[PDB]
Amino acid sequence: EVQLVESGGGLVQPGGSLRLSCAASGFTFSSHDMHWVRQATGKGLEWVSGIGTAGDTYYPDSVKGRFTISRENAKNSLYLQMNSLRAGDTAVYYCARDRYSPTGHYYGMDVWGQGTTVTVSSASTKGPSVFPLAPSSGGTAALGCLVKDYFPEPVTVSWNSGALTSGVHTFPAVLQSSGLYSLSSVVTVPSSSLGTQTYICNVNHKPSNTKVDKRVEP
Amino acid sequence: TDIGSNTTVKTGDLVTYDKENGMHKKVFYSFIDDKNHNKKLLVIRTKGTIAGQYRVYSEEGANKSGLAWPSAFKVQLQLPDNEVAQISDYYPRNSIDTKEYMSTLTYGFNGNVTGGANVSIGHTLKYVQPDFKTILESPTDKKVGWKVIFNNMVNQNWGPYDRDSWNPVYGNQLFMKTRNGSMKAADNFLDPNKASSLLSSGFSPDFATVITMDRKASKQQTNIDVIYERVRDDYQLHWTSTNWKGTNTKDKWIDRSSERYKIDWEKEEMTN
Amino acid sequence: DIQMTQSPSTLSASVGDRVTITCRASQSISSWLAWYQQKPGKAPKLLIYKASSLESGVPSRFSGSGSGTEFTLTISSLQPDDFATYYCKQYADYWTFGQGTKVEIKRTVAAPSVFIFPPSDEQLKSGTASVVCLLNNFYPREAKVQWKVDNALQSGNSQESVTEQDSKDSTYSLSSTLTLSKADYEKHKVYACEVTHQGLSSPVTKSFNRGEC
Repeated sequence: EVQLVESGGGLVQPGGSLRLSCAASGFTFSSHDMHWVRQATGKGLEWVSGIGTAGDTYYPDSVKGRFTISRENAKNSLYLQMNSLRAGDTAVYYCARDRYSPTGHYYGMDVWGQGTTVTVSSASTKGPSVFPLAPSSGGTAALGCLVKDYFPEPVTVSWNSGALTSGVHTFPAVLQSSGLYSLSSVVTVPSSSLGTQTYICNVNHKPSNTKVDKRVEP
Repeated sequence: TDIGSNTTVKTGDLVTYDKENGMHKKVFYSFIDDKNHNKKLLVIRTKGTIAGQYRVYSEEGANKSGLAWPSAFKVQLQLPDNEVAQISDYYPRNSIDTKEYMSTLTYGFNGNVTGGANVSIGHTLKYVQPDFKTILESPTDKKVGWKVIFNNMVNQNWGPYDRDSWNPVYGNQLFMKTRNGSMKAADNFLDPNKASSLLSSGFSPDFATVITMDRKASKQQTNIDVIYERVRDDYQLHWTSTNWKGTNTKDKWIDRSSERYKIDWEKEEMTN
Repeated sequence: DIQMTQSPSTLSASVGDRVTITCRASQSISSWLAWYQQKPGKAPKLLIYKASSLESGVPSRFSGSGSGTEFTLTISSLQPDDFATYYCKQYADYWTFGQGTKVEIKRTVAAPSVFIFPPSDEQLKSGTASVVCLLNNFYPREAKVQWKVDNALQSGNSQESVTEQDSKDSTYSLSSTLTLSKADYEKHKVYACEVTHQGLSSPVTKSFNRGEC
């Protein structure tokens, strides 16, 4: 089976450097052009750099002079050296293989990896403050948790351990101007269950070993 | 009394050089008069050479230049519609993918020509088409044709390219000499002695077509047009500022050399 | 520096529909254009090359057309598997992707339920104060949320966040969060969230007073 596996990447200060790599398996690596392509959260695919089967390298202006792509056929592996990183370079970075016909007709990027995330930022790793969003009632009722000021992604949120997974909406995080992420998680429930049934939101942030359980009450 | 075949074969040649189209038409003709058959055959063998004429055609400055090169060679025979005579066989009979074609043509006795009990007519067809194919153009009883079209070519141990190859950086690399050479564009084309000889020297057809005529026909004089064609592409090279990039424009020029020949079935002659 | 613009950016359709996406280049690219499909948290799949040629795996309901500057992708009879994002990519001169076009699921208009949540007492002890407006389970995605504190409309001191189509009911939900300093928060009586949406015959307002809270 044909496969590509990216690795490397994680937090980097703006101005800093970092090195992605891609292990290729199940085909003759040396005989394909290869690419890096990136995608920032919520945004489109952006071509980042390419390398020909002969080791000739190709770059768009957005990264020219900052990134270098490389090849090492003996180790069936592709590399990306990223220098002078900036907030704008924050994204998931994929590895992709070109395929051609026997007579040099170009089909396209035929096979892709799973990606590896790069985050470029001044923010120091920090666990979230968690505040309740107390319910008033309106037929049914809404309640939630405000998961505020954490870095980097992700946080996981659950309700009553595994138990309450119906009517739940955990919103996509937002990068505040401070450099930290904020998010809310909400549920709707019967207004009749508010005086009886207890609601705890369980927030977990691995990058800081922060774990928090929060009682939401009227 | 005579127990041999009862067939005679009369063979001649018409040769014309068309200077302007770089074509050396060499036509052999052979009348087959099997006196035991109500019809009378003619074999027209089309040989000669269509020059390739692989040459720098255009130069827009140091940074752009176009190269005219031969993408196909054609030979076509056509009887007019009012003519009584008909096409009854042709060679090759079908497309040909091998690098060489060869067939020895014999007469098998009932207006039949094949490629023991046979009359040799003295024709062994032979030609070569390195990097090209032969396609037979829909034959009828008044028209037949072969086209010998470009198909495929390695370029200095780089992957076969063809007329539609595309690379997002170098474009079509068919006759690209170098990707980054600092020569001018007119100097950056592949030396033609690295490609098929069809591009440099050219193509030497060797096709045959057999025409039949009823003896009982008041008009015993047939006209026929023979066309030799060369179709050229325009392979362009330009500097992108960090490398050479090639483009190929299909079928931009067609050079065509036509002649009407007069067939006299009583004299068994064919004149220019 | 060949720009590629796809359009529309979002389109909604139901199964069976015949959808068409358009891609435009800022200069000629002949027929050197490809199309990709991408789904959430997965890698793209190649669909079409040379503007109309189908990649081997790909179902024949996909098809493409165009030359020069304008190109279209067309799904003759949309299937459940086809709701996704689609990207065109030029390869006449290096590689450039278009911005993408999301093909979403069409369903009937549905009004949001609107809840408002005052800032927690814990957060107030901190220093900032965050007031949250939730619009829950609505269609279509267009909605306006205005913040009013003592009836003064509010400058950009609030952020919104939106879910993708719920897998169960194909609706969206949205949060809008208004962040103030405790200083400012304590300076005004009434806080109100004003919502406007096709499924509501008038703007709904949810509000509260700091006083008795």
